[PDB]
Amino acid sequence: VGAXAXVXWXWXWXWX
Amino acid sequence: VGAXAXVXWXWXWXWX
Repeated sequence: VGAXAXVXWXWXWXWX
Repeated sequence: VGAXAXVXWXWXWXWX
């Protein structure tokens, strides 16, 4: 949960 | 996977 790759802000799922 | 809370760099599991 956070920034980077996975879920959150950044890349992957959630907000880009 | 990344920075923030969860697994990676930052808080939670992995590297602090």
